Amino acid sequence: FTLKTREGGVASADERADEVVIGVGPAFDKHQHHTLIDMPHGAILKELIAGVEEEGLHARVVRILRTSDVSFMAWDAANLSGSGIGIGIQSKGTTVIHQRDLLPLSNLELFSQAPLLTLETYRQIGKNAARYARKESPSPVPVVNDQMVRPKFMAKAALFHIKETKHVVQDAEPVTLHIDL
Amino acid sequence: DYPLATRCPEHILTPTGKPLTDITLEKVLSGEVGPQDVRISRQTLEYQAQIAEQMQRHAVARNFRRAAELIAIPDERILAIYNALRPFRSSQAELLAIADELEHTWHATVNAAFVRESAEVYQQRHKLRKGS
Amino acid sequence: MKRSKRFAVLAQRPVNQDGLIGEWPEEGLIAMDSPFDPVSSVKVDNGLIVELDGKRRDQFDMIDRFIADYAINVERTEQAMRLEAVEIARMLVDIHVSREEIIAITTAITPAKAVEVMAQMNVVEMMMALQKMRARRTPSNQCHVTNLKDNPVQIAADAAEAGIRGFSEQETTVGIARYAPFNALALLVGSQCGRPGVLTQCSVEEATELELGMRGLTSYAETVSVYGTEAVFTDGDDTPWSKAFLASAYASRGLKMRYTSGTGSEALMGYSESKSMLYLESRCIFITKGAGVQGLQNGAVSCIGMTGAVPSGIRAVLAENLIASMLDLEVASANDQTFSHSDIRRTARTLMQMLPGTDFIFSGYSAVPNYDNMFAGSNFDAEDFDDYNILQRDLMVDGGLRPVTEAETIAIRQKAARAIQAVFRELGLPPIADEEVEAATYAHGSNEMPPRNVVEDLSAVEEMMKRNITGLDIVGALSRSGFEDIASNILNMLRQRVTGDYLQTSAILDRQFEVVSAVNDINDYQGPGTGYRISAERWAEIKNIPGVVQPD
Ligand code: B12
Ligand SMILES: [K+]
Repeated sequence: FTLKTREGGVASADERADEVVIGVGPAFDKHQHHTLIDMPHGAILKELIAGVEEEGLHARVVRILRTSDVSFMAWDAANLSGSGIGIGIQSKGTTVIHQRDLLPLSNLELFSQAPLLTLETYRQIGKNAARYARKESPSPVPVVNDQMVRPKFMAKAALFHIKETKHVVQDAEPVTLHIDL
Repeated sequence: DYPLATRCPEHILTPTGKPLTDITLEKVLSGEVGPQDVRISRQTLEYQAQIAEQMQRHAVARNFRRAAELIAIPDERILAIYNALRPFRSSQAELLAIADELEHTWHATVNAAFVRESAEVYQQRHKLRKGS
Repeated sequence: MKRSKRFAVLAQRPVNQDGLIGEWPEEGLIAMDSPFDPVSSVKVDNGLIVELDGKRRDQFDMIDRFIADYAINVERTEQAMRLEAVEIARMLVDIHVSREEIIAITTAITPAKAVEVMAQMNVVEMMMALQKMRARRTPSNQCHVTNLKDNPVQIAADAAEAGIRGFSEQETTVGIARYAPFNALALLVGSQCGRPGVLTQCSVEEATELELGMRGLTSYAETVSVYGTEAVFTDGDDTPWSKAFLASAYASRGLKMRYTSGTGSEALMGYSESKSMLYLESRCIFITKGAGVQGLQNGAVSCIGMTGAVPSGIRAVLAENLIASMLDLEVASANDQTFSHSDIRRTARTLMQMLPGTDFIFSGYSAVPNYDNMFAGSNFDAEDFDDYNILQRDLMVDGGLRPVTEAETIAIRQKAARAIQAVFRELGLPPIADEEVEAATYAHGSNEMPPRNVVEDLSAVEEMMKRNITGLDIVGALSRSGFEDIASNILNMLRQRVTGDYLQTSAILDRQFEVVSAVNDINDYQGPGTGYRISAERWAEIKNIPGVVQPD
């Protein structure tokens, strides 16, 4: 079973308490399909959603077109999530759990070193995000760090961002994404 | 002469009026000196302003004088004005109202023109809040 | 067939892991003189630059307009810009021309001119020039204090050991945003334990950091970012006006701070306007000047992986350091981020600034193993300390650090480990068990640190920020805990905000909390026979490393 993405016009802010919005980059699962370490967007997107449901909440996928900055991406997710808790993810893998009312460049959780994320982590990311939506205080996902990731991937990360940033649409509204298995 | 500390610090005052020589460990313990005291007076900033321009570093002296006009403004109001200057947070009328507050309520003459200039620039370069 | 073993061995070489790439100007992937960089030029009408580097005021962007009206001496530009780029490069290296003379000229040129001047120099010339344009006469150093677990016990400890090693500036940051207050706190407590007078920062989100400072939890801020293109500035969530107001905000509170920029930021964020990294960085350093900010942190910094990937990228890093200096700004010259798997390669990158010396050779030397470096690793970390000392002794070059005995450090790490422990008691924060103070004293990194209840900590942090805790509250907790000493030291740090002396260019503090900046310690290099020269005392310290055997 392969999880693919489906377009859906225009996503609207909601007030459905039991939801966590996950906003993906302009190119996520469309113009790009793998991360910096060649991990399919589908299996990731599958893990996030499964993490949310696992906690009882619903998870609605959307696509942020107005920006390629995961921070803003995640911030849009949150200020669109009836629970006020959203998640942003770039095609190269960078992910963040935001809250509608923190500042844009701040967050609840951050995964700044894409190449070190595993499907497991993407799953725990989904659980914690939902536990926040239920006004809980989940012990954050243990941060990981490798001093040679930048030397190995920084240049590459840049290129991926160049490709996904080409699909940014000035002022465009976020599009709803349907989950086809 | 510089540093101002060493040379006659009996006349170095916090904005509250307390002398630098009062900021003692005991007075902080005795509750006398408080958080609102450990700060810089516009007199002190005007001094460094001079020291800098005499070092040909006028640009920094201008900043210091710009900073002097902001000493009275509450900490939470500084954060608000800063956040409001950030991209897309404000409309032209809202920045211009802040310029009005700055000029007439705080007499921060140079900070008021600074904001009126940002207003104009955000207008030309489309950095004002989304739409309305 | 068969392959060469010679080539198999090389293929396995660490350096071959580094991400290198060919130049791609269209997307700003080139270190210098991109075919799209503008030609230097300027024009003034009635006291207003009406043309700047090929662009008429009509097409100025926020950055242009800001530099044109704040960063350039409008009166002398016309004439200054009449000098050939090469001619300025020559003065930069001329032992007969003085620092102040070139300053009068460079503060009157443009971003394109500055870059064009660098194009005329090899690294030796840039190093030569650098040792003269540096603001403060005595080179200093800044380190990083962090750990995978944002663990306060280990931060305080490390900060003490870093201070006794010599750093005058210490920087921390966090894996989990909400931990900042705690980290700033331990860094503050720890820093005064090792060497009183140590300045400290906590690099986080702009508005959050300004607040931490306002609460007396930090003594300075450096990562107040600035960028070379509008598009990037926006994604950075700032504008030259908001960032300039922020700068005055810090000063208005008596807080020292500097901007941060660096080659490669714009390209990595996707909007280079198909300009070269150095040109864009050039604009950044002029924004820094124009804003009135006294210092600048540059030299690729966090994006060293970018500028390092392309040709002449390291020479570029040095060049951006020099442009900042010749522009008369304090310069914390990076050397703080990982970029290579090779010791050979990373050493040459640092030597560029170590040998000549800058206000802060490293603006982020990791005072802890890199696996603990929350800035994704530094160019040099704690496991390099013995080497760095031997280099200074090898070349008679003060690197800004001294050797230390295991005993001195164990003791200093214990005092700070206990000091912070006491602070947590008095403030009613999640207890710091003795086993923790124990671990942190003989520990290398967070691998020797027993876990903590994050949830508990974060929760407490929130509580503390509600209670409105201040540095003064920390002073007290220390007095009532027996550490009158550290308490008075923290108090003296806060006092700095009253005199405003440590706001001057390149300002730092000594053991007596006395300022030492480009004002009362002017650099005056004019060729052999002048400028800085390690003092007899300092040389003896550098040479006398533990373990050096007496020949007899
Ligand atoms: C390189 C770097 C930068 C660069 C590149 C940014 C970019 N958007 O491309 C620059 C200097 C421009 C930058 C800026 C900022 N950064 Co930074 N950055 C890093 C660093 C040293 C390495 C990351 C890396 O190279 N990963 C490897 C590659 C291959 O993985 P990647 O997933 O593709 O990495 C991406 C993310 O890390 C992302 N990113 C970088 N910074 C930030 C900050 C936030 C809040 C978010 C959501 C994402 C993000 O940029 C990389 C793009 O390639 C990390 C340290 C760390 N522990 O990871 C700090 C770090 C992530 N940055 C941090 C901060 C706070 C910021 C700023 C908000 C600071 C400010 N004064 O405004 C800004 C603006 C953020 C923005 N709009 O992106 C903090 C985050 C703390 C937290 N919230 O938990 C860190 C941990 C420490 C620090 N202060 O230096 N940063
Ligand atoms: K730094």
